[PDB]
Parts: sequence; structure tokens; C-alpha cells
Amino acid sequence: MRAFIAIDVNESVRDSLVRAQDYIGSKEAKIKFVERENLHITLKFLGEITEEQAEEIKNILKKIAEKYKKHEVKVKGIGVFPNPNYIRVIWAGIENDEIIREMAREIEDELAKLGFKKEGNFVAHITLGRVKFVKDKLGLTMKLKELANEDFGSFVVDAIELKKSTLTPKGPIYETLARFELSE
Ligand SMILES: [Cl-]
Repeated sequence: MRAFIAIDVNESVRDSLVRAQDYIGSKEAKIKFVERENLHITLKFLGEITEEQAEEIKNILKKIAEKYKKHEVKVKGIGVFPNPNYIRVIWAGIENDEIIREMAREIEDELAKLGFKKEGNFVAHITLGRVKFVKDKLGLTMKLKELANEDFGSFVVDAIELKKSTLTPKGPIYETLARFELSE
């Protein structure tokens, strides 16, 4: 299966983010926006894995998920990847993700033991969309800059989820394979 580990947002942040997506629109650029139900914080893309590996991972996530207490985070600002001059991923950042950053590192090193490749510097983020090609660069850049410091709201990081993704014609469908609530 195709799988990944994620932290999900709440409705208010979700409503706020969709409206922001609608504001960015499709004039400055051709963008595949993430579906409302797929907006989350990716802790780690696992690529193709077996049901059997899926289980090993669950047991590790549970021993890690309990070592961290639930906290509130704030979704703020719009960032672009790779560069402001080479824009492909439009994303919303997180106001203080050190605890989230620390979780990601512990998940990364633990799964590395199983033969999993590590990843680039982790930046806690919620991808809002991906640019297929730019139409009007001045427009996009100015549109995005007006959202540089936007405060979209906050939610409570309360669980860690292992998910399965299935690619369908126009959209990837996600399925929660397991959820591990954090401590208190
Ligand atoms: Cl990506």
C-alpha cells in the first residue's frame, strides 16, 4: 500500500484554509488544490509498504505518541517550495512545531532502523496546493505575498495517524489505518 504518517487539523482551520485556497484561485497559475479532507501535516511519506510493515510501524508510533503531550499550534503564513522564484508547492506554516519537529525526528530515526530512508530538513507544514505551471508570475507572487503572515487559526495536535493513500483519476483518497492520541 501507499502510506504516510500525519497529524490532522480541525474544522475551523480547515474552513479557513479552503477559503484561502479559493482566494488564491486559478488565474495567476494552474494549481491542483488539496481536497478539504486531505489537508493535514505530513510527518512522513512512507512510499510503498506491506501490511506487515504497516503493523511494525503502528507499534512504534504508539510508543512515541504517548511520550508527547497534546498542545495547540497555530497555522500561520504562506510559504513556497522550492524557491520564491521556483514555486511548486504552496503551503501554510505552523507557529512553533518544535514538538512536532521532535516527533518527526524520532519517527524518522526509528523507521530508519527498518530500512526507511530519512528526509530533508523537516518543516511542519500543510500543503495547500501544487502548481502545474505559472500563468502570470507577477500576479502569483503578489497574491502569495499578501498572504505571507496570514493567521489562519489554530487547532489542537492531539493524535498521530498512519494513513493509506489510494490514487484515483482526479483525486487521492486517504484512509486512516490507525490513530494514536497523544498524552496529557
Ligand atoms: Cl511534495
